[PDB]
Amino acid sequence: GSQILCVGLVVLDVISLVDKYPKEDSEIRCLSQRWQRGGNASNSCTVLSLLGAPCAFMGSMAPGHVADFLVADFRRRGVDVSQVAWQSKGDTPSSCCIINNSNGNRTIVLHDTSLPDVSATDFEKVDLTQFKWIHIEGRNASEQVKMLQRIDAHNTRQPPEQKIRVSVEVEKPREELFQLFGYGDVVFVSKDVAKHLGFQSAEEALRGLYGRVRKGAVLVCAWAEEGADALGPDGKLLHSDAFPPPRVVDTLGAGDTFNASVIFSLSQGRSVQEALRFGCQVAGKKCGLQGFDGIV
Amino acid sequence: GLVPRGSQILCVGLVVLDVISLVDKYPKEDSEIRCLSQRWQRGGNASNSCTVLSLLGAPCAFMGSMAPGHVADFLVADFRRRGVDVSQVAWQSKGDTPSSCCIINNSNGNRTIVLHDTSLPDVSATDFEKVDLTQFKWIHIEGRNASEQVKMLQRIDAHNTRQPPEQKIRVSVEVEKPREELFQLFGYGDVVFVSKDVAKHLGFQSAEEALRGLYGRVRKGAVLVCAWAEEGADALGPDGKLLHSDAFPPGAGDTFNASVIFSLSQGRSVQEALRFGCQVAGKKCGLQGFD
Ligand SMILES: CCc1nn(-c2ccccc2)c2cc(N3C[C@H]4CNC[C@H]4C3)ccc12
Repeated sequence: GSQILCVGLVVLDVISLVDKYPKEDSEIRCLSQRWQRGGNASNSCTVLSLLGAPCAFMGSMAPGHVADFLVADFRRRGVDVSQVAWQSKGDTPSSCCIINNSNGNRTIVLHDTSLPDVSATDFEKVDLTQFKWIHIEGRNASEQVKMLQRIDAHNTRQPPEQKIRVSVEVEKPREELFQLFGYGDVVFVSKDVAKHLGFQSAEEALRGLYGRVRKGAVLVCAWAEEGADALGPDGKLLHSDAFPPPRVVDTLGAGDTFNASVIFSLSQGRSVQEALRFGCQVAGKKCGLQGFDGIV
Repeated sequence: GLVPRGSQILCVGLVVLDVISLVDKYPKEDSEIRCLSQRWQRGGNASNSCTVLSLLGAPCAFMGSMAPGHVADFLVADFRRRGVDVSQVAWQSKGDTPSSCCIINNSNGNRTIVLHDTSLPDVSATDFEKVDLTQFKWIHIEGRNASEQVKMLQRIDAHNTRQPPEQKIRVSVEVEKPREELFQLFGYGDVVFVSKDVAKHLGFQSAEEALRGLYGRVRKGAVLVCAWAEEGADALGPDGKLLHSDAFPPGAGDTFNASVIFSLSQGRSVQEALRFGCQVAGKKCGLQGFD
């Protein structure tokens, strides 16, 4: 098993770069424009790829010129798309992204297109033998849990040296998702989810939510410019300072870059401290750049 | 393919891709939200007029700048969806094909606009030097880069000099932005459209004010035209008689300019053209798109 698989969304991001966020009802002129292959699982694949780890994306896509663009980009990055759950109903999602060039704040107006999510069925049709690691962007709970149990099963029939590592991201404050909290060896929970659950810091969210996780799991929580924290089975809290760049110019997919990096690091044998640290280092570098290119 | 001589109406100006999102409420900086709906539309003045002229049944051509890429590809396919001849486009090796982003608030109607970047070079007098003119009966110019467009109008003038009256090319000019550089364009064209927004900025409070105030700026023999929303539209020619037409309540300005051009190009009178202009732009306003 040599590849890392990420399961979630792909999206066409239509980006405008402005030097100040527009006031309601006003009209600004943008500095520059570009398109980008977005979506969480999609972004992660880009980062894993640029870091040298063979990987594969799996999510829904409607055939057309949009998809043509996205696939071209995938392949230009060496991301295996063979596992894509093609469709006929709905369109491929897109979004308008305003990025504030004076602090890299990014505002996203998303357009979901009814596109049916990957289902337990779809996943059942996948050859788990190719994959050292599988990461799942929490969207359709019920059905995703099903996929998770399938991987455990497969694991219960393997040497502890041939099991598939599983990470899970609960990014949205949404009750259906808290079941995911859940499975996997590594669980990512967003700052946004932690506040909405009443918590006002990472160590606090970490102490509050550790109870929900599979025995032996590592819970991970990033907190933007305050760094990231983690907490595992020994009860010892781990921390890493951020690596802010001098000028923050674009934070679109900062958290995806963080997630990808921590996975990469852990999948390469490194410790949780080290992975946490590396997570912060790559995310920091991305935020000082437009897009993904220059991080390596 | 073969365009028959003196058969087409040419429009020179901007094309742009508008991404249009309808939202519950204006988003706060650094949020992520779901729009109610989202739409990609071809926009720009010369671009919209072409669409209108096609639907009216005129052969017509667009001339503007684009850059190779997926935005142009959409723009080009949409141009063709509407029967527009796209073969005089000025392709550019530098810059971005214009793209604009518009947010419309469902619970208040307000429009927030992120306007396109400035990187793409406009069409130049030398770009335009390369065009063979015998194809066009009428040419219409969206005022943008004025000093360069004046050369283009001088070229058409030269062309016309050596031609029978019945193979002269009619010329119309459109000044929609309050930008001083544009006002020199008033001096060119058989027909000059001025927008309400420009008249007001010059301090005129009505079409009739605008027409009387600015007619001294047009070449001898020209007709000056100004549409004023629900107040209808006026026109003033060489004889000094103000012509008028009321609105017909149900890109309307573009639907209006294009409709007037069509009617005059079909040989109707200015009065009949104001009227026609008013009917169509009425119909457009109670419609979604140009369909
Ligand atoms: C620890 C990883 C990381 N560093 N920086 C980081 C970036 C710049 C300076 C310092 C740290 C982040 C910023 C993020 N975002 C999410 C929000 C959406 N836009 C504004 C917020 C920033 C997310 C993760 C990280």
